[PDB]
Formats: sequence, structure tokens, C-alpha cells
Amino acid sequence: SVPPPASNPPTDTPPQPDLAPPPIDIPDLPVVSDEVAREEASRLAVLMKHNVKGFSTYTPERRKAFLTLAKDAVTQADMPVSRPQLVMVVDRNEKIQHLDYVLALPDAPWESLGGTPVSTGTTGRKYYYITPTGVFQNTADRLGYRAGSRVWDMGWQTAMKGWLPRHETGQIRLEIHATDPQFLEWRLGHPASEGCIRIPATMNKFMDHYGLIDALYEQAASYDPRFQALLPKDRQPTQIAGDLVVVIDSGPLTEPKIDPIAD
Ligand SMILES: [Cl-]
Ligand code: NA
Repeated sequence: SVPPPASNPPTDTPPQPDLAPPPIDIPDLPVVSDEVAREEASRLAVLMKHNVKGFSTYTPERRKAFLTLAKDAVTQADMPVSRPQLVMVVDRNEKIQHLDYVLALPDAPWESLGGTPVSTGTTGRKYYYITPTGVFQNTADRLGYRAGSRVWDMGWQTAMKGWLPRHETGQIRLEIHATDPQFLEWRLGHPASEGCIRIPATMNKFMDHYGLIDALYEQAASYDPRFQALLPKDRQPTQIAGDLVVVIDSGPLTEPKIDPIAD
């Protein structure tokens, strides 16, 4: 069977004239040397190994695929890498279904930290979408919410309907969700979502506490009480925090498949 769909409510940040800060009041994102960045990435990698269920470093061939396709995608999206920063790379291929944290460096080869199984969107089921490839940024344009378990809201995105071989797109609210009583952790590693990205509950808490993709969220929390209120009070944000979630597809690109029971 396929688990029921997650709820993916939009969380666009309302405009507030009273919170508009001058440039000096918005802190700059931390910039560390490549030497410091690599040491911090190694520390975080060891912590994830011992605190996130299902964590793995990958084989050399798999690491190369994560690193090459993620760099390819960021380059094609013309998104700049001007400081050492983490990137969450998700391989939606039906045969992989894993994420890899990568350290992007502006003037040196990127480095792989490791990651966990995930579940992205499945084919063959009406109203379930294939998770789209591309570069998705976690910005202060959205708040996300807490289920509490953190939910990251990546905005409306064009996605391919998973049940129509003719290739027909629609709009999904792309979000990152932990596992829960209706989407159990043993589902991870095979496609089973309606289009969202499911991650282990412990990976969700780790990302929340260390702020791995929350660089722009933390920046906004400096002056905006709505972002401050959603972030954990006991967090310990890493200086190499990033903001990009990059969905790749390494094998033959996912093709939709008919749902034999759809009318
Ligand atoms: Cl389940
Ligand atoms: Na998918």
C-alpha cells in the first residue's frame, strides 16, 4: 500500500511595515575560511553519524553522483556560492531515495558529509506527484510551521503528475516533513509520498537544532519575532549553515506510470 498524503499548507510571510529594518540591522551571513569550514563539516558529520537514525557515508561512486549533479544544478540555476555553506541534496530516483549533505566551497571542490534515506513522490497513484528536480531555497518569504516537528515550506513548485505517462504538470506546495504515525520510518528508501520530501524524525530534529539549511531563516530571526518564535530556543546554529535544497535524479529520469484503478 501507499501511505496517505501529507498536508502541505502554504505559509507565505505576511508583509509587516513595522518590522522593516535598515540594512545595518540585518546581520551578514557568517563567512569562514575553507580550512575552518572543512573542520566544522567533519564535526557535524561525526555528530550526525551518532545522532541521526539511518545515517551513512556513501560509496565513492555514489558520492561523486551527489556532488556532480548538485553542482550541475546550482550552476544551471545561476545561484551563487559566495561563502562556504551546506547544501541538502536529495536524489529522487526510485532506486536511490537518499539525501546527502554537501559542503559547497566557492573556490575548492565540494565535499560530501553523508546522509539518510528519504521518501519522495511516487508514480502509479492518482493525485500523487513526482518530486521535481531543481534548486529550492529556504528563505524568509515563508515561515513554515511546527506539527512540535519542524516543517520547511519551499513554496509552490511545478511538478509532474505521477500517474499520467503523457507528462502533465501541476502545482504542488513543496515541503519537507518528518515521519509520523501515518508515515512510518520503515517507508524511507522507497518512493511513497504525494510529492513532499519525507525525512527521518531524528534528521529533522538535527537540522532544526544545528540550523543546517536555516541561514536566511536565522538572519530574519535577528529582527523578526515571527522567525525567532519558530526556531528552537536552545539551538546551536553552525557557521556553515546554508539555505539550498537541491533535488537531483541520478538514474534514468523518473517516468509517470498509470494507476490501474483510477477512473
Ligand atoms: Cl505508514
Ligand atoms: Na519523486
